[PDB]
Amino acid sequence: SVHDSLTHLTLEIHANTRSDKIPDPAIDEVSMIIWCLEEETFPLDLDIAYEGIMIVHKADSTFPTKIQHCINEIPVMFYESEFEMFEALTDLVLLLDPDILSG
Amino acid sequence: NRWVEKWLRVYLKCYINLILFYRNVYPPQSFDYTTYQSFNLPQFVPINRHPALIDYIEELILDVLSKLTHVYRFSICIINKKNDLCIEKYVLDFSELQHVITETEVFDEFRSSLNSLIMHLEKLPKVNDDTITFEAVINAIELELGHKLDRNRRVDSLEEKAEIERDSNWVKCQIKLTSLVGSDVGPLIIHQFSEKL
Amino acid sequence: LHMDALLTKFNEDRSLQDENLSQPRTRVRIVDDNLYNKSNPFQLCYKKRSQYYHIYQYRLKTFRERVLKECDKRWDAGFTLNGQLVLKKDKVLDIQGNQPCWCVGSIYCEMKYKPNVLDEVINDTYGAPDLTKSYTDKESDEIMLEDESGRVLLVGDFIRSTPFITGVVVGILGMEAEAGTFQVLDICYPTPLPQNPFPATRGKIALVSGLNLNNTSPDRLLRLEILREFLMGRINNKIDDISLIGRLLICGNSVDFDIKSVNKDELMISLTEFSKFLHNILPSISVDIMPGTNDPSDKSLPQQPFHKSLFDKSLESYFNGSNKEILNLVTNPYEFSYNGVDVLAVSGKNINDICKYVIPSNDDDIEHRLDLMECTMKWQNIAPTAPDTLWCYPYTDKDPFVLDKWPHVYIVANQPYFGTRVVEIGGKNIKIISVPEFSSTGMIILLDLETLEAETVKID
Repeated sequence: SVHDSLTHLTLEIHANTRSDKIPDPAIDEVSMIIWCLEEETFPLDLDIAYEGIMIVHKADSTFPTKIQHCINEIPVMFYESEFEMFEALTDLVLLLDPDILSG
Repeated sequence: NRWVEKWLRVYLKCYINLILFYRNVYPPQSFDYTTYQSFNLPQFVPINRHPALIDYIEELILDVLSKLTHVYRFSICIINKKNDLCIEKYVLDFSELQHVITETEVFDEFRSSLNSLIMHLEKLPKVNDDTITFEAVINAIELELGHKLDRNRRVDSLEEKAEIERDSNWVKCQIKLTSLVGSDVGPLIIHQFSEKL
Repeated sequence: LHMDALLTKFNEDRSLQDENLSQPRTRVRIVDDNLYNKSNPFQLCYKKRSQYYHIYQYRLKTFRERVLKECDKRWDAGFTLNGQLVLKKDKVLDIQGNQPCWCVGSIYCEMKYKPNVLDEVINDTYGAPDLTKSYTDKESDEIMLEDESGRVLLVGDFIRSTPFITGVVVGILGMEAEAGTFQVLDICYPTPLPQNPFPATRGKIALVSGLNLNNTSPDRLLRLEILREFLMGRINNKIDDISLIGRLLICGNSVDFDIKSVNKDELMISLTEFSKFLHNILPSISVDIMPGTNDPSDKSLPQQPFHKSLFDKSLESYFNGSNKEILNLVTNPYEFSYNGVDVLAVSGKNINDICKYVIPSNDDDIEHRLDLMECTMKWQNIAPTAPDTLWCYPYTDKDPFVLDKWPHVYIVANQPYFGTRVVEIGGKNIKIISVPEFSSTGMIILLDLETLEAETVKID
């Protein structure tokens, strides 16, 4: 009935490398942002689906629909650059306000 | 001894298998009609599929073939356990054994002998389970077992151990006779006999 | 009546005529013209020996071109619907509107694997994970059309009463109703292949499969001897009707063992047991040997013939290369031109592997196998399941399993039951025949060459 635990959150990151060079944060860019929320501890039951996938796309008119139809379970949001993706991730973190970050 | 060893081996194997099957000494469900038991058998005979009985009969036949140089008679006894009395006696003669070709002819002779044995066994009444067991008796010409351990038999390989365990596994001991057809081939001159009551 | 009465009525009334034994009746001559002509299609080089993707691409391109030609021949311009006009679309993402359209694209379904084969393979991998978790972790039953640009849920009623397997190219034409789900009104199939003309004295062919001569089943040898005596004209005694069987066709499964635990002795014994039967049947009726899935040959579909060895030394007179019409060892698939009649025979590994899966749609009976065979004949693809049936490097730029000429009779073996079906596709005529095993219910199929009528012969 009352909250007696801590919220939990995780995140994964995929980056495109060049012939399996162990992608480095100095020259390799991020392409996908996958996060999951533990629905067991989370309170207030908001409309967030406890999951989300963010994919960058410079915009050709078929990739977003293809990914949406391939997923068909979790809503996917697209952005035009990595800075917008980071801003959206920060906004999501501020909206949910998790007390624990994992990885 | 070059090729008659395997032929006599498979003949004794089929003999023991048919004797054990047709006399209900073991459950028939444990037997299966086959043709290969590590050796090409001349007929679809019912061979058991139990490990202990397998190497039991294997060692028995090996000892018999090793002692064949002095054995002239091999008998398989069938006795009851409630009373140590011989009920059936199946004799296999080895008169001179024609000791020191056309394997198909040897297989045909063995098949004829096994068919005669099956025909003879089919006329006997049904035998019940529950301790109707079997034994083994042999008759040699001139030999003495059970006395090779007078020097502690210091072993060095597997052949000496096998010889010792074979010479030490024997103990000395002391109606309607029905003859059957044997093997009239040159190298394998074998005769067959049988006893009842 | 008793058996004695029938014996006294039959044996005493024996004619004992026509058995001259000096001027015997000659068997009807039946020659397979495909023996030495050219272009053995399924004959590959074992020394030559992933290429699966390369094959997939060529197959998809050929199928797409054929489907496009069929659409041009059927859905050509001016083929208006009831109220709306019909249109064409190049990409799968282009069909979005209240108008009907026709498009080409592959079909994608679930096609789950059977649980029996799952544990059967699991028991021989030395520490594999629970494959049952791979199917149960996911939340299934839906048919979609992929055209390299997207997927659309093909909801409808005409798809329900039709069998499908992933990888088939279909040119269905429909129209969306309320979402990204395209309906279906008609279903298109690729263009019909050219078929040789049926020829206008005539003999029959005996087809037998599923012998499975093993060292444990003795009833198989008795049935084999009975079949050898009946084909020799000694049992039926009607030489006027038995002499019409020109040759016998062994489709597969002559020797059955478990390759896990076998030695050279058992295989040699089984081959010599077969060799006898062969030596008794050869000088009376020709024979056509075909391998199978449990035969000592390759496990893939295009199996080479067994060998020149693995038979008795007394058969060396037949393996001299000159007497080929008497005994012919051929690959697993073959298109025999028996006196101008083109018949295709397969060991049945394709249908058995297709049935080895569990598809959660399309609503093991005789009708199901017949429908699967009809679909295989229509799709012009003998092997629908590539990795389970086909092996690496099957061909270069020209797959043999894709049908190029429709035959007259499609013969499949190694099936539990027997049946026949005459299908009409594009004005053509194909007769599918299901050959059962000879071990259990050892029926003999007699196929005529004058009217394509198949008869059965039971042996107990």
